[PDB]
Amino acid sequence: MKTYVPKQVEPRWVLIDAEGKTLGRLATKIATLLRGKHRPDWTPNVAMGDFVVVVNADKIRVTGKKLEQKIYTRYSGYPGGLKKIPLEKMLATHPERVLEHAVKGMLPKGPLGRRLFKRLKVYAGPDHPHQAQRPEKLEV
Amino acid sequence: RRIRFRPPYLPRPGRRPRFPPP
Amino acid sequence: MKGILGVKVGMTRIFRDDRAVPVTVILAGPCPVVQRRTPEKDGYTAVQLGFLPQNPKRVNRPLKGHFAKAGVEPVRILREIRDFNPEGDTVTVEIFKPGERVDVTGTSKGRGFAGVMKRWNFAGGPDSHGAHKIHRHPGSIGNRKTPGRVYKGKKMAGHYGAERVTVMNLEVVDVIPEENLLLVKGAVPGPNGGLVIVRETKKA
Amino acid sequence: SRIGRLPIPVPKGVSVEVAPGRVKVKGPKGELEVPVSPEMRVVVEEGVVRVERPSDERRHKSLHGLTRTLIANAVKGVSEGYSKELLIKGIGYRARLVGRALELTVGFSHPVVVEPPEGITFEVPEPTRVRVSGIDKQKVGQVAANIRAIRKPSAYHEKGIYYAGEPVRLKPGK
Amino acid sequence: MKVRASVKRICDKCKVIRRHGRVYVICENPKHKQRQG
RNA sequence: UGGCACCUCGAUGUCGGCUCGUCGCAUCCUGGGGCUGAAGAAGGUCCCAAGGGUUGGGCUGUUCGCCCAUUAAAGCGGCACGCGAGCUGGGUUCAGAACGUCGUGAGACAGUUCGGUCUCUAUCCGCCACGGGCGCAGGAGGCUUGAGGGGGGCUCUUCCU
RNA sequence: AAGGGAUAACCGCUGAAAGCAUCUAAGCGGGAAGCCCGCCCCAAGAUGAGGCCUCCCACGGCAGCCGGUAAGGACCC
Ligand SMILES: [Mg+2]
Ligand SMILES: [Mg+2]
Ligand SMILES: [Mg+2]
Ligand SMILES: [Mg+2]
Ligand SMILES: [Mg+2]
Ligand SMILES: [Mg+2]
Ligand SMILES: [Mg+2]
Ligand SMILES: [Mg+2]
Ligand SMILES: [Mg+2]
Ligand SMILES: [Mg+2]
Ligand SMILES: [Mg+2]
Ligand SMILES: [Mg+2]
Ligand SMILES: [Mg+2]
Ligand SMILES: [Mg+2]
Ligand SMILES: [Mg+2]
Ligand SMILES: [Mg+2]
Ligand SMILES: [Mg+2]
Ligand SMILES: [Mg+2]
Ligand SMILES: [Mg+2]
Ligand SMILES: [Mg+2]
Ligand SMILES: [Mg+2]
Ligand SMILES: [Mg+2]
Ligand SMILES: [Mg+2]
Ligand SMILES: [Mg+2]
Ligand SMILES: [Mg+2]
Ligand SMILES: [Mg+2]
Ligand SMILES: [Mg+2]
Ligand SMILES: [Mg+2]
Ligand SMILES: [Mg+2]
Ligand SMILES: [Mg+2]
Ligand SMILES: [Mg+2]
Ligand SMILES: [Mg+2]
Ligand SMILES: [Mg+2]
Ligand SMILES: [Mg+2]
Ligand SMILES: [Mg+2]
Ligand SMILES: [Mg+2]
Ligand SMILES: [Mg+2]
Ligand SMILES: [Mg+2]
Ligand SMILES: [Mg+2]
Ligand SMILES: [Mg+2]
Ligand SMILES: [Mg+2]
Ligand SMILES: [Mg+2]
Ligand SMILES: [Mg+2]
Ligand SMILES: [Mg+2]
Ligand SMILES: [Mg+2]
Ligand SMILES: [Mg+2]
Ligand SMILES: [Mg+2]
Ligand SMILES: [Mg+2]
Ligand SMILES: [Mg+2]
Ligand SMILES: [Mg+2]
Ligand SMILES: [Mg+2]
Ligand SMILES: [Mg+2]
Ligand SMILES: [Mg+2]
Ligand SMILES: [Mg+2]
Ligand SMILES: [Mg+2]
Ligand SMILES: [Mg+2]
Ligand SMILES: [Mg+2]
Ligand SMILES: [Mg+2]
Ligand SMILES: [Mg+2]
Ligand SMILES: [Mg+2]
Ligand SMILES: [Mg+2]
Ligand SMILES: [Mg+2]
Ligand SMILES: [Mg+2]
Ligand SMILES: [Mg+2]
Ligand SMILES: [Mg+2]
Ligand SMILES: [Mg+2]
Ligand SMILES: [Mg+2]
Ligand SMILES: [Mg+2]
Ligand SMILES: [Mg+2]
Ligand SMILES: [Mg+2]
Ligand SMILES: [Mg+2]
Ligand SMILES: [Mg+2]
Ligand SMILES: [Mg+2]
Ligand SMILES: [Mg+2]
Ligand SMILES: [Mg+2]
Ligand SMILES: [Mg+2]
Ligand SMILES: [Mg+2]
Ligand SMILES: [Mg+2]
Ligand SMILES: [Mg+2]
Ligand SMILES: [Mg+2]
Ligand SMILES: [Mg+2]
Ligand SMILES: [Mg+2]
Ligand SMILES: [Mg+2]
Ligand SMILES: [Mg+2]
Ligand SMILES: [Mg+2]
Ligand SMILES: [Mg+2]
Ligand SMILES: [Mg+2]
Ligand SMILES: [Mg+2]
Ligand SMILES: [Mg+2]
Ligand SMILES: [Mg+2]
Ligand SMILES: [Mg+2]
Ligand SMILES: [Mg+2]
Ligand SMILES: [Mg+2]
Ligand SMILES: [Mg+2]
Ligand SMILES: [Mg+2]
Ligand SMILES: [Mg+2]
Ligand SMILES: [Mg+2]
Ligand SMILES: [Mg+2]
Ligand SMILES: [Zn+2]
Repeated sequence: MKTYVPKQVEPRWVLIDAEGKTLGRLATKIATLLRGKHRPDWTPNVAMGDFVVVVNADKIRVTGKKLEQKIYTRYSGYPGGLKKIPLEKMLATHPERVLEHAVKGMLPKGPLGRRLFKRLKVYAGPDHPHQAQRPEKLEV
Repeated sequence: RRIRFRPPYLPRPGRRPRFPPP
Repeated sequence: MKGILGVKVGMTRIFRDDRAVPVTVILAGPCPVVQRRTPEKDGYTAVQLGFLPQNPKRVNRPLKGHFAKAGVEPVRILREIRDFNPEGDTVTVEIFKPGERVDVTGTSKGRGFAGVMKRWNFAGGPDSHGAHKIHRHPGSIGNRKTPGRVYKGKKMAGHYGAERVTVMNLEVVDVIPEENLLLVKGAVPGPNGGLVIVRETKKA
Repeated sequence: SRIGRLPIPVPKGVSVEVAPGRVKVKGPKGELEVPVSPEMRVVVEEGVVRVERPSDERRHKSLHGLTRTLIANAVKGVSEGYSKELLIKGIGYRARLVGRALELTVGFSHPVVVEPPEGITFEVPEPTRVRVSGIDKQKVGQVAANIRAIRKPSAYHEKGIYYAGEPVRLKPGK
Repeated sequence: MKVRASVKRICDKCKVIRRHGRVYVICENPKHKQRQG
C-alpha cells in the first residue's frame, strides 16, 4: 500500500490580527500555516498550505530592548554597502517588512519556500483588500 | 613593514625556449 | 516650484556693469499644459508640459488622442515638472525674472566609449622611462587572493556622456518674453539644439 | 525614611480625580495630569491623597516614592504655583522683557531672545533678576535651566547667569 | 573626566553612581569625576 | 624579530617605485566634548567621531629616514609586507670583470663595484560598458511613482563684532 | 550645503529605591564634519515585473492552432 497523495486542493484563506502579538512567536505559526503542516495530508513537495493574511502589523510587539537594538541588515555588493537599519526605524517606515522578514526566514529556502512566501499577505492597519476571498479569522 | 631583508625565492625570468620539438 | 521645457540655442556673453557675463541662451516657452497629475488620480502632483509644435500628419492615433483630450494642438515633446501646478494652461518664460537663480537639466554630450583617462581623470602611464604600452591604461584593478575579485563600481573605461546631467544654481541674467528667451549665466549640458529643462533652483 | 508612605495634604479646594494610569489634579492655578504606574494605587481620602505599593519588591519601592512626589508636586503647583529666579551677574550683563518674552544681554555680539513655552511666565523685576514662574514644577526648572545655559557662570569671574541661591565658587587666574 | 578600569572614590565627598549601565563617580571636586572604561 | 614546518618545490615571481584603490581606527587634520598646574590667546591630557581631507622639492634603489619650502593636517596600519596574465626593473640570484678579504689552489663573501633577455591573442568568475531573448494574461503609443542603489561629504584666510 | 529628524561622548529637568543626594529605576530636555532624510544620478527582471493618459476590439475554420487585419511596429532608405 503506497502512501496517500492529495490531488489538487483549493487553498483556504485565513486571516490573523497581528496586534500586540509577540513578533517571532506569531511568525512560527504563520509558517506552519504556510507550509501546510496543520493539514493531515501534508505533502512536502507541493504548495498545499494556506494563504495567510495578517493585519495590524504596525502593532506587532516585542520584548527586551529589541526596538532600539535589533538591527535589520542589507548588503549592496558595493564597497562600504552594509546597511544597518534598526527595528524602531523599520516599523517607522515599512512596518509590514518586520513580520514579513520574520516569516521569510522561518520558511524553507528553495523555490517552493519562495512560493510559500508569496502566499503571505501582510498589511499595516486594520484593513486588507482580499474581501473577495472571504478570509477565515484565526486566533492564534 | 618587514626589516629582515626578504631575499627572493625565485630567479627573475628568464632564459631560452625549447624550440622546437620537430 | 516652477519649471519649463526649452531648447538650448548657444552662448555668448553680455556686458553688465562693466563685466562680461558668460551666458547660455535657451528658447523656453511656450509650453502648453497637456496633463495634470493629481494625488487623487495619480498619487502625486506635477504638470505634463508639451513643447515644440508637431506636424499632425506625424502624430499617431494613441498620441493624437492624448493631445485631443487636453484640447491642445500637437507637440513634439512631453515632459513633466514635478510638484508644479500652474494657474494657466500654458507655461512661458515669464515665470522667471532676471536675478532669480535656477537649475538646468539637459543631456550631456556623448563621448562614446571613453577611456579611463577621459572618463575618470586617471593619471595614465609614464610616456617614457620604460613604460611598455600602458600610457593610458588604468593600472591595477585589484588586490590578490583576498579579496580575489573586483568591486562593483570599479572606475573603468566605458560609455561616457549622453546622460542626464542637472547643473544647479545658475543665475537668470535676463528674460526676453517677446522671443521666449532665457539667458542663464554660465553653462548647461548638451549640444546647441539639445532639449533642456529649466526649474526653479533648490539651493537656498 | 519613607516617601511613598507619607500622605499628601490636599488644600481646599484642589480636585484630585483618579483614573488608571493617571491622576488629574485641578486647582486655582489650572490643571495638571500626572502619569502614574498602573502598579500603584492612588487613594483619595478626605483632603488627602495617599499612594500604595503592592509589595516590598525593589521596583515597587522605587515606583512608590516617585509616584507620591509627582502627585504631591502637581498638587502644590496648581495651588501655590512653582518658581525659580535667575540672577544675572557680570558688568555689561542685564536682561529686559520684550513683550511676553525674555531678552538676554550677556556679552555676545547679539542679544539672545527667549520664548516662553506654553505655561511659562517670564518676569524681570530688576534688570539683573529674572523669574521663571509656572504651574509645572518640571517645566519651570527646565526653562530655568535653559536660560542659565545661555551663559553659564564663569569659573574665574563672577559673571554669567546664576541661579538665585547659587554659590559663587571661583578659581585663581595667574 | 578620568576614564579607567578602576573607578573608586578619591575623597570623602566622592560618590559612586551607576548611570545607564555604566559606573561613574561624581564629586564636588571636578578632578574626581570618573567614568569606567 | 623569532619559533614551528601544515597546503603549495610536475613553480604561490619575490625589494622599491608607478598606477588604481579599498578597508581598520589604537584619529594627523577638520566636527563634538570632560579635566586642566584652563585668566585670554595658545596648549596639555583623556573621551566621542572614519564624512572628507591628509602638499611640493633635495639625498639615496631604497622602504625608512634626514633635510628645504609650505600646511588645517602633512596619521598609523590591513588587504600574498594590496596591486609584474597592469607597467616598471633602479635593487636583491645566474653566466663577464675588478677591488678588499679568505683560501697553496679551483675558488669563496647576511661585502663593495660596472654590466647583464620581464612572455601580441582572456575560456570561466569578477569588473566597466552595450545589446539580443523572453517575461511582466488582450494587444499598442506616450508619460511617470521610486522599493532599492550609487554619487557627494574637504578646508583655509581676512574683515565686521 | 541649508534644512528636518534620531544619536555619540558629554551636559542637564523632574525623581525615587536610600526622609538627604542622584541625568534614571518612571518620564522629559540639550548634544557631533559623523547617522536618517534632504541634493544629484541609476532604477519595476521591485518575477513583490507598480501607476496615469490615450489608441485598437468583439476576424474568419477546426487558457489550442491556423489565416487575413486593427492600433501600432519592424524591415529598407
Ligand atoms: Mg495552529
Ligand atoms: Mg514525500
Ligand atoms: Mg509603508
Ligand atoms: Mg536543508
Ligand atoms: Mg531631457
Ligand atoms: Mg560621439
Ligand atoms: Mg584609458
Ligand atoms: Mg571627466
Ligand atoms: Mg584631464
Ligand atoms: Mg601623473
Ligand atoms: Mg600623462
Ligand atoms: Mg616618464
Ligand atoms: Mg623593457
Ligand atoms: Mg610607448
Ligand atoms: Mg573572496
Ligand atoms: Mg549612450
Ligand atoms: Mg540686462
Ligand atoms: Mg555645443
Ligand atoms: Mg479630597
Ligand atoms: Mg487598604
Ligand atoms: Mg588608581
Ligand atoms: Mg576615602
Ligand atoms: Mg555630588
Ligand atoms: Mg619563523
Ligand atoms: Mg611542510
Ligand atoms: Mg617552509
Ligand atoms: Mg610551509
Ligand atoms: Mg615551492
Ligand atoms: Mg602543471
Ligand atoms: Mg599544478
Ligand atoms: Mg607552473
Ligand atoms: Mg598565481
Ligand atoms: Mg603571478
Ligand atoms: Mg592603504
Ligand atoms: Mg578607512
Ligand atoms: Mg576610538
Ligand atoms: Mg578638535
Ligand atoms: Mg580639551
Ligand atoms: Mg581657552
Ligand atoms: Mg596658563
Ligand atoms: Mg595662560
Ligand atoms: Mg576624558
Ligand atoms: Mg571622557
Ligand atoms: Mg575619516
Ligand atoms: Mg583612509
Ligand atoms: Mg627624491
Ligand atoms: Mg639637481
Ligand atoms: Mg628616500
Ligand atoms: Mg639620484
Ligand atoms: Mg646599496
Ligand atoms: Mg636609510
Ligand atoms: Mg592650530
Ligand atoms: Mg613628504
Ligand atoms: Mg605580488
Ligand atoms: Mg603595503
Ligand atoms: Mg607587495
Ligand atoms: Mg608587487
Ligand atoms: Mg613583469
Ligand atoms: Mg614589484
Ligand atoms: Mg598579479
Ligand atoms: Mg597572476
Ligand atoms: Mg596597467
Ligand atoms: Mg646599480
Ligand atoms: Mg641590476
Ligand atoms: Mg654577473
Ligand atoms: Mg675593481
Ligand atoms: Mg688584493
Ligand atoms: Mg672573508
Ligand atoms: Mg693563503
Ligand atoms: Mg693569498
Ligand atoms: Mg656556497
Ligand atoms: Mg651598456
Ligand atoms: Mg648589479
Ligand atoms: Mg612582463
Ligand atoms: Mg620589455
Ligand atoms: Mg584569441
Ligand atoms: Mg571571455
Ligand atoms: Mg570560474
Ligand atoms: Mg533588456
Ligand atoms: Mg529587448
Ligand atoms: Mg519615442
Ligand atoms: Mg503610485
Ligand atoms: Mg531611495
Ligand atoms: Mg535587486
Ligand atoms: Mg545636519
Ligand atoms: Mg534633537
Ligand atoms: Mg535635582
Ligand atoms: Mg542613604
Ligand atoms: Mg529611563
Ligand atoms: Mg532630546
Ligand atoms: Mg537624552
Ligand atoms: Mg540643557
Ligand atoms: Mg561641511
Ligand atoms: Mg524609468
Ligand atoms: Mg528617472
Ligand atoms: Mg514594468
Ligand atoms: Mg528580492
Ligand atoms: Mg507596468
Ligand atoms: Zn571626591
